[PDB]
Amino acid sequence: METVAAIKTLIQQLAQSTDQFGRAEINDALRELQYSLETPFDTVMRMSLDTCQVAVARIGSDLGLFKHLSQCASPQSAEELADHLGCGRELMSRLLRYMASVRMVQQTDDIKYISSNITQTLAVPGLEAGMRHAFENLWPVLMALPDFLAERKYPDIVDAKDTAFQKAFNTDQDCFHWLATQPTRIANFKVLLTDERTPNFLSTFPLEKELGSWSAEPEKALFVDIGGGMGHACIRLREKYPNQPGRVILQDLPPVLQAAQATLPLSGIESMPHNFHTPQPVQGAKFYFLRLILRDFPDHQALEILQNIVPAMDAESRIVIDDGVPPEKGARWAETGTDICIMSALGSKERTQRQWEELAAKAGLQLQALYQYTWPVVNAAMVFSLQ
Amino acid sequence: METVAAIKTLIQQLAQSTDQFGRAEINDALRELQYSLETPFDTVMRMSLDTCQVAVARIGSDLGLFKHLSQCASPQSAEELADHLGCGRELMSRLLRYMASVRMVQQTDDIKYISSNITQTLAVPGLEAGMRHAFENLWPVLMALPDFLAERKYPDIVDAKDTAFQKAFNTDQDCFHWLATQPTRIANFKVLLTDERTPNFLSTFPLEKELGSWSAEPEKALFVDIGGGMGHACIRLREKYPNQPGRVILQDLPPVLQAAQATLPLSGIESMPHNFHTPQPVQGAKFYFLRLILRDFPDHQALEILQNIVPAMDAESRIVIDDGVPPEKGARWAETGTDICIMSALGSKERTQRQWEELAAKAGLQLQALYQYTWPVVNAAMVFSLQ
Ligand SMILES: Nc1ncnc2c1ncn2[C@@H]1O[C@H](CSCC[C@H](N)C(=O)O)[C@@H](O)[C@H]1O
Ligand SMILES: Nc1ncnc2c1ncn2[C@@H]1O[C@H](CSCC[C@H](N)C(=O)O)[C@@H](O)[C@H]1O
Repeated sequence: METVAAIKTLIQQLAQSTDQFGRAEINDALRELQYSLETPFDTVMRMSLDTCQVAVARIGSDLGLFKHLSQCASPQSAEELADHLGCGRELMSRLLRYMASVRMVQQTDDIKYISSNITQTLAVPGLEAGMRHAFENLWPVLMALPDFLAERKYPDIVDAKDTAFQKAFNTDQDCFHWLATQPTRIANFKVLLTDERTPNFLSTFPLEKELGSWSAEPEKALFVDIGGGMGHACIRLREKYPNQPGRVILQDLPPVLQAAQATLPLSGIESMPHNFHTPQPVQGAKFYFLRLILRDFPDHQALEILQNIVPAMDAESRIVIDDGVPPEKGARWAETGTDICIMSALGSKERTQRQWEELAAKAGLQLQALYQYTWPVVNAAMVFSLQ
Repeated sequence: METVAAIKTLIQQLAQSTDQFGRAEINDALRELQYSLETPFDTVMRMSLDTCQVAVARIGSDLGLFKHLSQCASPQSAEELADHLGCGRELMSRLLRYMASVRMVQQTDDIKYISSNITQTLAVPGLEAGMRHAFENLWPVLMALPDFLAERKYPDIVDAKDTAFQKAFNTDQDCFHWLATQPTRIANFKVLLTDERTPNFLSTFPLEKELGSWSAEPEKALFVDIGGGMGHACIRLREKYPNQPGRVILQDLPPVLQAAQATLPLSGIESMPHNFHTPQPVQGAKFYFLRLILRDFPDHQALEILQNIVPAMDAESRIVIDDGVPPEKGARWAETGTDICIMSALGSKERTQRQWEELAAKAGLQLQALYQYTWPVVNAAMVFSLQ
């Protein structure tokens, strides 16, 4: 139809006219429009069939199809893709036809296949690891959730050792300890840490304003990245503020600190093994940074993590929580869906700004500023001080 | 934003101006636009989180939340819904917040919850049964598909007894025989048959033209509904052509024929137990009707079903296959996703128009006409004759 072509042309022009945050708003609008115009039959057909995307993406990941296709300079038929990757010709054909229908690849007028924007994404190892994480970990969790809540007469999940994860994987350990005994899952989790989300808090964080007259002399610590993974926040800090004095310390576990040495700058950033369930060793640091850490623990354990940092704070010291702050109403699917997943696997929760201040007050902390850096799904850096 | 409000209003006006087929075109365009304007990070987030909808819908079905909410004349807070349904107040709150974000319910400005169009859909027993089927029968099979194809070095699946279904449920039976030994699954499958798809082939089927000078005298059968479920095709046939003489026979298994007696007309439609893997008993009938039947069997078993009907055909007899006919290129997700699901659970396949004629030629049949009645996803009634 000419009308649907006019809609595509029109919405494309509007998307290119705004920024990434305007585009995120448009995508949520297209999603609500789809859900509001589907017939009752289409609704069930949509929920049933969108499950296939994760499973089919995993199949393509196991075959290296997205990586191989991202390096092809010419359209490929189904037969050669099946032969080069070692797959049955008929099986490959049906997979590609499905992928093309959900834009996982692109199909040409002569029934050949090229890469789409989703194909390039699935070839990036950090993002491909996120999709495999969804298939092999959270899917099973999610699938055990409804029968788990029925047997327990629908309780409020508040314990990391009593949630759907235990029934899903037939163990009594929590998700963190159980992961260490699984080598292939640890390997994938390591690749997953190499993906750097963008933008980061430094795009709106007024460092100099929050710094004040704090002095790095003699050799105080400027930035302590507690559970910092590959140290992306540390790296982006030295890049944006290379002249700012003060130590920049990446704290994590020895396994991931060893992996981070490959991509760390030769100087500027210290690697320091630390378990944040234990007292913080660095004293009087300006910023203690927690990005996507406290959302993986229930309120009683997230408080313990904060209670181990408080004894090491000066009056100039600030605890910075970089995490999602969903609104009290009108929350988007990207911040309510994660809330259900971490509840089922970790017994934790997403927290509104109010739930953050209530958790922080129990540690003796007080909110000083809140600097959002994503829209419409809110990721903010919350600056906390003593008193 | 004012911009996203203008898009919603504009597409709503265009949606109400066209028919159901035009709206299906618009929804598919909105989906392609969503997939093409999402950041690489959003793509992974979408596949991860859209999985929750099936799990969350199953939870709401287990609580009767969608049925209860569809009967409320005033907005309900999370606390009152939790108490009436026997659910934890905090657990209910997070569930409603997630449902609201995916339009599974609607949230009000004062944080209360009412029904949406999806809520009414999930309250219809036939559609709720379709969602429960996806959770308990489809989802597991899919979860087992990628590891199944890896162990077998990615073969072409052509056998109903050697697919992901066997690994998913740790049995050696095919899906049909294993289903009979499961009481709760049989009950849900029975409710699933009560949902009537719309429109049906009678919206474009030229009965009088295809009927010709066929005489019902002495007592020939006009319509034989082979595997007809609740007999919806039979009922809509007596309704649209009530004066057309001839017997209208609904054929299925004793379990579902007995369940269909509740909604069958008092007269007009005969119920006849029959197993379509056995020779057809009704002789010289005008139309032998197969709706969504041959889609569930591989080529070797689907042919036997046709080979059992051929011996009962006159020269005037016609076999009518009502099924999906996806195009050779550009197939929509609704007809490629089902192809992957029936491959994984039943070892069968969706068939293009030529693949249908190739299957019918092996039975001695010849395509006479093809009457589409859905767009853009093609469901057609294909009229076959002998020779
Ligand atoms: N007990 C513990 N002590 C210290 N670090 C831990 C820990 N348990 C988990 N972690 C670390 O916490 C990290 C969470 S992933 C978050 C990484 C970083 N905050 C970012 O967003 O870029 C993982 O890298 C993991 O190694
Ligand atoms: N071996 C068999 N013999 C006869 N009917 C069978 C059968 N195996 C399955 N069926 C029936 O075939 C139907 C498939 S779903 C049927 C939907 C219906 N024919 C429609 O037009 O929409 C079920 O009702 C099931 O009971």
